[PDB]
Amino acid sequence: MGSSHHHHHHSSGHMFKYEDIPADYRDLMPPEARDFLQNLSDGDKTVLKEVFKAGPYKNTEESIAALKKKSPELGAKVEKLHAMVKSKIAALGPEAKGFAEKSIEIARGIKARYYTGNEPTKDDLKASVKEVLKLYKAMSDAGKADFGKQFPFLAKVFESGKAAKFAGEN
Repeated sequence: MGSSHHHHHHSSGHMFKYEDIPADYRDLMPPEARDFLQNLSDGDKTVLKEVFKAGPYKNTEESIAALKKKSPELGAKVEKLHAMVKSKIAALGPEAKGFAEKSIEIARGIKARYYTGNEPTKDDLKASVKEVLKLYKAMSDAGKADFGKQFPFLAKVFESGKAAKFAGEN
Protein backbone atom coordinates (compact mmCIF):
# COMPACT_ATOMS: atom_id res chain seq x y z
CA MET A 1 0.00 0.00 0.00
CA GLY A 2 1.01 3.62 -0.41
CA SER A 3 1.75 6.19 -3.11
CA SER A 4 2.81 3.31 -5.36
CA HIS A 5 -0.90 2.66 -5.91
CA HIS A 6 -1.17 6.28 -7.05
CA HIS A 7 0.15 8.19 -10.05
CA HIS A 8 3.89 8.12 -10.67
CA HIS A 9 6.16 11.10 -11.50
CA HIS A 10 5.42 14.54 -10.07
CA SER A 11 8.67 16.45 -9.66
CA SER A 12 10.81 14.69 -12.27
CA GLY A 13 8.56 14.63 -15.31
CA HIS A 14 7.92 18.27 -16.14
CA MET A 15 10.63 19.56 -18.46
CA PHE A 16 10.82 22.77 -20.46
CA LYS A 17 10.67 22.25 -24.21
CA TYR A 18 11.50 25.18 -26.48
CA GLU A 19 9.25 23.61 -29.10
CA ASP A 20 6.29 24.02 -26.75
CA ILE A 21 6.64 27.80 -26.57
CA PRO A 22 4.12 29.78 -28.67
CA ALA A 23 6.02 30.07 -31.95
CA ASP A 24 4.53 33.51 -32.61
CA TYR A 25 6.59 34.70 -29.66
CA ARG A 26 9.71 32.72 -30.59
CA ASP A 27 9.65 34.85 -33.72
CA LEU A 28 9.93 37.88 -31.43
CA MET A 29 13.29 36.86 -29.95
CA PRO A 30 16.82 37.22 -31.44
CA PRO A 31 18.17 34.16 -33.35
CA GLU A 32 21.25 34.09 -31.12
CA ALA A 33 19.04 33.79 -28.06
CA ARG A 34 17.22 30.97 -29.84
CA ASP A 35 20.32 28.99 -30.87
CA PHE A 36 20.88 28.32 -27.17
CA LEU A 37 17.42 26.80 -26.52
CA GLN A 38 17.75 25.05 -29.85
CA ASN A 39 20.94 23.36 -28.61
CA LEU A 40 20.14 23.15 -24.92
CA SER A 41 18.63 19.85 -23.76
CA ASP A 42 16.82 18.28 -20.76
CA GLY A 43 19.84 17.58 -18.57
CA ASP A 44 21.04 21.17 -18.57
CA LYS A 45 17.54 22.69 -18.49
CA THR A 46 17.16 20.86 -15.19
CA VAL A 47 19.82 23.00 -13.52
CA LEU A 48 18.54 26.39 -14.78
CA LYS A 49 15.61 26.23 -12.36
CA GLU A 50 18.02 25.56 -9.49
CA VAL A 51 19.81 28.80 -10.26
CA PHE A 52 16.57 30.73 -10.79
CA LYS A 53 14.63 29.52 -7.74
CA ALA A 54 17.62 30.14 -5.49
CA GLY A 55 18.83 33.60 -6.51
CA PRO A 56 18.68 36.44 -5.96
CA TYR A 57 20.76 38.13 -8.64
CA LYS A 58 21.27 41.85 -9.11
CA ASN A 59 22.70 40.93 -12.51
CA THR A 60 22.84 38.03 -14.97
CA GLU A 61 26.57 37.48 -14.36
CA GLU A 62 25.58 36.15 -10.93
CA SER A 63 23.41 33.62 -12.73
CA ILE A 64 26.28 32.86 -15.10
CA ALA A 65 28.52 32.31 -12.09
CA ALA A 66 25.92 30.06 -10.46
CA LEU A 67 25.64 28.17 -13.73
CA LYS A 68 29.43 27.83 -13.98
CA LYS A 69 29.34 26.27 -10.52
CA LYS A 70 26.43 23.90 -11.14
CA SER A 71 27.11 23.18 -14.81
CA PRO A 72 30.54 24.55 -15.87
CA GLU A 73 30.09 24.36 -19.64
CA LEU A 74 26.51 25.59 -19.44
CA GLY A 75 27.70 28.71 -17.70
CA ALA A 76 30.15 29.21 -20.53
CA LYS A 77 27.36 28.55 -23.03
CA VAL A 78 25.18 31.27 -21.51
CA GLU A 79 28.25 33.46 -20.96
CA LYS A 80 29.31 33.71 -24.59
CA LEU A 81 25.69 34.26 -25.56
CA HIS A 82 25.08 37.03 -23.07
CA ALA A 83 28.49 38.54 -23.72
CA MET A 84 27.65 39.06 -27.41
CA VAL A 85 24.35 40.59 -26.39
CA LYS A 86 26.21 42.87 -23.98
CA SER A 87 28.70 43.82 -26.69
CA LYS A 88 25.80 45.11 -28.78
CA ILE A 89 24.08 46.78 -25.83
CA ALA A 90 27.51 48.29 -25.18
CA ALA A 91 27.27 49.89 -28.60
CA LEU A 92 23.76 51.09 -27.80
CA GLY A 93 22.92 54.64 -26.75
CA PRO A 94 21.51 55.37 -23.23
CA GLU A 95 17.90 55.49 -24.43
CA ALA A 96 18.02 52.29 -26.44
CA LYS A 97 20.32 50.62 -23.91
CA GLY A 98 17.74 51.27 -21.21
CA PHE A 99 15.13 49.63 -23.40
CA ALA A 100 17.45 46.73 -24.28
CA GLU A 101 18.39 45.84 -20.71
CA LYS A 102 14.75 45.91 -19.70
CA SER A 103 12.82 44.50 -22.66
CA ILE A 104 15.19 41.54 -22.77
CA GLU A 105 14.66 41.26 -19.01
CA ILE A 106 10.99 40.75 -19.83
CA ALA A 107 11.63 38.39 -22.75
CA ARG A 108 14.22 36.41 -20.80
CA GLY A 109 11.88 36.30 -17.82
CA ILE A 110 9.34 34.50 -19.97
CA LYS A 111 11.72 31.71 -20.94
CA ALA A 112 13.15 31.86 -17.43
CA ARG A 113 9.78 31.00 -15.93
CA TYR A 114 9.76 28.29 -18.55
CA TYR A 115 12.91 26.93 -16.87
CA THR A 116 11.42 27.09 -13.39
CA GLY A 117 8.36 25.12 -14.43
CA ASN A 118 6.09 28.16 -14.07
CA GLU A 119 5.05 27.99 -17.72
CA PRO A 120 3.28 31.26 -18.71
CA THR A 121 -0.15 31.19 -20.35
CA LYS A 122 -0.62 32.54 -23.90
CA ASP A 123 -1.84 35.84 -22.47
CA ASP A 124 1.20 36.13 -20.22
CA LEU A 125 3.38 36.53 -23.32
CA LYS A 126 1.13 39.38 -24.43
CA ALA A 127 2.05 41.20 -21.24
CA SER A 128 5.71 40.54 -22.00
CA VAL A 129 5.82 42.24 -25.39
CA LYS A 130 3.20 44.78 -24.35
CA GLU A 131 5.67 46.51 -22.09
CA VAL A 132 8.49 46.33 -24.63
CA LEU A 133 6.19 48.26 -26.99
CA LYS A 134 5.16 50.54 -24.13
CA LEU A 135 8.82 51.38 -23.80
CA TYR A 136 9.81 51.23 -27.46
CA LYS A 137 7.00 53.50 -28.69
CA ALA A 138 7.95 56.08 -26.08
CA MET A 139 11.61 56.25 -27.09
CA SER A 140 12.97 59.11 -29.18
CA ASP A 141 13.00 58.25 -32.92
CA ALA A 142 16.80 58.38 -33.16
CA GLY A 143 16.99 56.03 -30.19
CA LYS A 144 14.45 53.67 -31.73
CA ALA A 145 16.49 53.59 -34.92
CA ASP A 146 19.74 53.16 -32.98
CA PHE A 147 18.28 50.07 -31.32
CA GLY A 148 17.96 48.75 -34.85
CA LYS A 149 21.74 48.72 -35.16
CA GLN A 150 22.53 46.74 -32.04
CA PHE A 151 19.40 44.57 -32.28
CA PRO A 152 18.15 44.73 -35.92
CA PHE A 153 16.08 41.55 -35.58
CA LEU A 154 13.94 43.05 -32.83
CA ALA A 155 13.75 46.51 -34.41
CA LYS A 156 12.50 44.66 -37.48
CA VAL A 157 9.44 43.15 -35.82
CA PHE A 158 8.80 46.36 -33.86
CA GLU A 159 8.76 48.60 -36.93
CA SER A 160 6.70 46.15 -38.97
CA GLY A 161 4.35 45.85 -36.01
CA LYS A 162 4.71 42.09 -35.77
CA ALA A 163 5.16 42.41 -32.01
CA ALA A 164 2.36 44.98 -32.00
CA LYS A 165 -0.10 42.39 -33.36
CA PHE A 166 1.00 40.15 -30.50
CA ALA A 167 0.62 42.68 -27.68
CA GLY A 168 -2.63 44.11 -28.95
CA GLU A 169 -0.82 47.24 -30.10
CA ASN A 170 0.97 48.29 -26.92
